Amino acid sequence: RRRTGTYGVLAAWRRL
Amino acid sequence: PKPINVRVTTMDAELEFAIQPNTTGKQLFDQVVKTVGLREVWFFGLQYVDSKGYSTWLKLNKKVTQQDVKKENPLQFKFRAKFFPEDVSEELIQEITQRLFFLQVKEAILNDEIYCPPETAVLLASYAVQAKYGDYNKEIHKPGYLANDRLLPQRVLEQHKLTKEQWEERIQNWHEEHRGMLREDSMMEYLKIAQDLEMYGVNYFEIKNKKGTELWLGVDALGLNIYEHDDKLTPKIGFPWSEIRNISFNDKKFVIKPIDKKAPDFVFYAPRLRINKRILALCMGNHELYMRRRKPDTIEVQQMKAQARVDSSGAA
Repeated sequence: RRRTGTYGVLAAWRRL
Repeated sequence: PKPINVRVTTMDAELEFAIQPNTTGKQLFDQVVKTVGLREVWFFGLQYVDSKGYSTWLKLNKKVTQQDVKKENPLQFKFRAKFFPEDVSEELIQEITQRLFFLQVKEAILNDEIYCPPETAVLLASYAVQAKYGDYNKEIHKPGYLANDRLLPQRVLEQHKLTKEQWEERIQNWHEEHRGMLREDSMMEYLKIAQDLEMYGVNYFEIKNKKGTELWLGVDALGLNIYEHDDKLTPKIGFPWSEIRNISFNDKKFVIKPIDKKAPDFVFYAPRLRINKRILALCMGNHELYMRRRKPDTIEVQQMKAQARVDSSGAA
């Protein structure tokens, strides 16, 4: 029951 | 179960039919995609209006009727480009993709949704005429051939004092110089000029800051930008993917956490929670493709670019 959301832009780089 | 009337429209088509009441958005999508022979599906989506008068994008995971879809007969949908490439030249591989981007972008420029200066608008117009009529022929394209065509943005015709036939002469003069240009080339040249326009490929959201001043949030292929309410061309503050560590929302509050640990978080307010949810989804969808195009082309893509190399060759 959370009316929030978050996305880790920096962290998404699975390029490594 | 009683069937539901759906009507997905392409920029140059109309697809009426019915599906299962408990069908996902991806099933409708995968259907529209195949019926049309589109393979570069990653740039597209199905746009619809809801119960609050908003034009969002159908969620592929959920059922069609569950996500707030304005109830009517038939259920109106629109197959449109949702994501815009960074460079139209090397990213729009097939002809059907290019054609659909061309028509949507041209439609948007003509409707004044994307600003275009007068000279550039005329140059764009001639590429559109070259693409519709083909090579200019003095014998077949007799004066007045462009009188039934909507060529310029309504706002450039108003800001510029020229008769109807004068504007048509300006475009005609440019058309003549495009001789030899194939339809595919003409649409691409159009998109090449259109992609450099300030408002092209930007998703605008009406927001306000902590104080209360009305602003604009723009989401595009490169990141987020905040605009002053009366100026949607020049961002007052920019947020490229490389300068954003985190993006998130809390009810009506959206927060952009910068990479520079010495800079303050940028905070803005959306009219509703659904807006912030859609803002984050788009940002994630754009960042996803931003990452995707920086990783080696899929076997599928490599093959399409190889197929287009052939369809452009004039050798036996």
